Amino acid sequence: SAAIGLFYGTQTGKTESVAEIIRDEFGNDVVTLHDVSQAEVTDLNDYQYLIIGCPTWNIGELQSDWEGLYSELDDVDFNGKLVAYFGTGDQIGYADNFQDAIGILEEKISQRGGKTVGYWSTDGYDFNDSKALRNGKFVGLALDEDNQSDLTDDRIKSWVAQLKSEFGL
Ligand SMILES: Cc1cc2nc3c(=O)[nH]c(=O)nc-3n(C[C@H](O)[C@H](O)[C@H](O)COP(=O)(O)O)c2cc1C
Ligand SMILES: [Mg+2]
Ligand SMILES: [Mg+2]
Repeated sequence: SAAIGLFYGTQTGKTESVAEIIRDEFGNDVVTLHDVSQAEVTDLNDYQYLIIGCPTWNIGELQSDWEGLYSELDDVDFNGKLVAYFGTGDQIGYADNFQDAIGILEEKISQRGGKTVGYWSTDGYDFNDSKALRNGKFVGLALDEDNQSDLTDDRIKSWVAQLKSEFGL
């Protein structure tokens, strides 16, 4: 297996596009993409480094495929894993629930032993509240393809360099 498993869900394809750009930055032989619409929770056993990608849907909820797999996360352990998070979301239209999904996923995975890496500054976002907040930072990379698509590539580039260092790769 590759070093990093990137498990993403997507409804309108935006988080998947972001997943592909992250894979391109790390390299094809470093990151393997797993669409959680077809993944089994035991797939997570194949990796000591994880990237969890999830947009927030209506409203403050996990993307439907990730919602489906969320209950099964208790059937697997994350001891010794390093885990990063990214999501797409809409900070203008959903300012009270911006990036809730990655907050919800990290809460669970860290409770099951996964150590979170890749915290991200809230600088440059306009929102009211988020379940991804952790001591004034986002729990992971927050992208906004609806309102800030022109910032996405630079954000990913900066985050992956940061992440590579935190993973120790
Ligand atoms: C009706 C609906 C509800 C949404 N709710 C939220 C939300 O609660 N929080 C958020 O950050 N974004 C919300 N969004 C924005 C989406 O998360 C955003 O468009 C994202 O890029 C979609 O990712 P995907 O294409 O991978 O499914 C919502 C979008 C729609 C249309
Ligand atoms: Mg397997
Ligand atoms: Mg449970």
